[PDB]
Amino acid sequence: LTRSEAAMTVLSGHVVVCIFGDVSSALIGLRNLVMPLRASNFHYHELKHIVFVGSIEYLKREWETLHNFPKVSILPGTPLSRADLRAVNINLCDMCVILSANQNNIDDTSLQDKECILASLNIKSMQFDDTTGVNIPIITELVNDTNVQFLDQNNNNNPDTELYLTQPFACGTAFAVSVLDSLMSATYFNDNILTLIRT
Amino acid sequence: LVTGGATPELEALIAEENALRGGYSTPQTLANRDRCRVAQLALLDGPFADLGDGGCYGDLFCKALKTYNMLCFGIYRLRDAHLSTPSQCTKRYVITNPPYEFELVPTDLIFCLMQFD
Amino acid sequence: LESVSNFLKAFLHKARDDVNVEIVFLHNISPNLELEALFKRHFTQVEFYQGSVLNPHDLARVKIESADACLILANKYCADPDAEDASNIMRVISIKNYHPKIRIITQMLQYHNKAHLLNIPSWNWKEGDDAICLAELKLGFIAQSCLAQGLSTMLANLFSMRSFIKIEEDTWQKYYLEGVSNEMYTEYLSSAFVGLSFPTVCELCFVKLKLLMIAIEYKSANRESRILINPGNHLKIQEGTLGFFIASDAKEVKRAFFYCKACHDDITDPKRIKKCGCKRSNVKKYDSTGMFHWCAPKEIEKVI
Repeated sequence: LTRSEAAMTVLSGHVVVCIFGDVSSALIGLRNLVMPLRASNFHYHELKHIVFVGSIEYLKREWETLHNFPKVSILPGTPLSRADLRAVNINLCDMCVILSANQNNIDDTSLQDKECILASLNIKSMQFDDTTGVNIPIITELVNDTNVQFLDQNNNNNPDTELYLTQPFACGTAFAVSVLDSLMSATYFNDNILTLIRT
Repeated sequence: LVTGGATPELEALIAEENALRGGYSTPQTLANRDRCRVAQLALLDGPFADLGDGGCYGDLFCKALKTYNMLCFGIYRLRDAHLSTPSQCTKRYVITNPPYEFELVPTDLIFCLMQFD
Repeated sequence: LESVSNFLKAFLHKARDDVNVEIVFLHNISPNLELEALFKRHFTQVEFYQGSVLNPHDLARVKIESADACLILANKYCADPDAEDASNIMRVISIKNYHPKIRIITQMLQYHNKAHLLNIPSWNWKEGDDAICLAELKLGFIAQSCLAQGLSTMLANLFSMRSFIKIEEDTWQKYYLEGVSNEMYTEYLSSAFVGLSFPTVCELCFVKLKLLMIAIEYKSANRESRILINPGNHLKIQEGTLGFFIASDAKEVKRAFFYCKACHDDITDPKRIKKCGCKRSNVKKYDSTGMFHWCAPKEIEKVI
């Protein structure tokens, strides 16, 4: 989809997946994101149109396991572009996903989430004329727990607060990857927990 | 001074689309044109040729400000201007905010803010 | 070592009168021997601590909550300017999150990355937070030198501090130093100048007060404070306007704020003049704003 074509097509009530990929970047396996949204448990009208915003060179690598899905569209570009988000009608989306792709870099420790925080604040700072950017439902993947506290920039909280007490984590806006290690420990303590979570 | 009318709305428009956006001419558009540009004026050929013949800096500053509204930063002057011997060097150095009682070599340039016409 | 050396040689120049402020460096990399030696030379004004401003505990260690300001230096010689700019912006985000009311001066490699600063609501330009855009500023200096040779040298001498030197012999250095002795200052204009045109006030300030008035800050309600360079006859100075001058010293600038004629004589004696108590078809050729020339897009092959 071009910017003009995406703007022309009405695609409200959709799911935007904003990814940061490249030919050198490691594959994140986007199929595991689209499969739960494409379960037969939903009726066809229940299905949410999925639109990807990212580098097309990476999507071509990821496209082999994605073409067999019903309603998936791809808009080449970058998540940090404001016009790209305008065309997608990101103010009308059901959920906007910021994926911490390009993970193969280990630049410093917390600098890995620079792009995710930048894109999140960029979406939050938008204005629309028929609304604001704050009301847009956003889920952002972060790898450092402290970085989560950067999402609610307007609100002030103590630096000593735990990850789970922060507003972005409590509201479900920020997804921290440490929950997977916690799930691993829980699965060690009880094998059924992982089976239930996956099911 | 250096960028030229770096208003925040230009920042916003460049931020939105990462490109400059062409605009239709409007009275407001042509009004935003009226500004001041840095320029260098030569004493010999300009209207103030007489004031270049050793005249004071302040007199020419006042004459430019009163009539043409020209604010003179300073003098861009030949390196060998004070050399009594002839010299073919064309390198010139900068004098910032010269005093009022400054002699003006005829072969000098003046930094100024020229108004738009 | 290079960035610290440049920052220290510009910041800690001997001519500075405001000598009190202490510089505290915070970086996670252990300094090399040359950088340790450089810190040792300025041991009594420069301190170092190992940590990351991303880490809130490290921010608390350097007492950044009570720090006067935070200066963020940029890796100018980096493979990807965008990555460095994003890292610096995220550092700004961390510092603002720890303490929203702190002045931040950050260096930016690319011009288009400054927009992300708007994304931070705690970022305030009016409070004093600014972005030093290296590429924008340098190329603007070079372009304005293309308009007028030596303007870059003029401005560099204006905002920098240089050691005082006396040259007796008649050389071009004499006039160059008489020029560089000046510095660029700003001060509030006196109430006596309200209502006059800019040329009149500039002429009076230059002739009587020996201050070369550069610019005025224009205040309005619908539009924020805007800087005006050499306003013409039509504009009139309002109340409480900031003004940019070029003056030999900072003490010389105050004569603009304390000046009057209701108490000040017609004699050109600035010492005796200054008084503590006084008076009391349809083709588009321009951008959307029209501030720059604009042209229809052309392919690269056309201009090859």
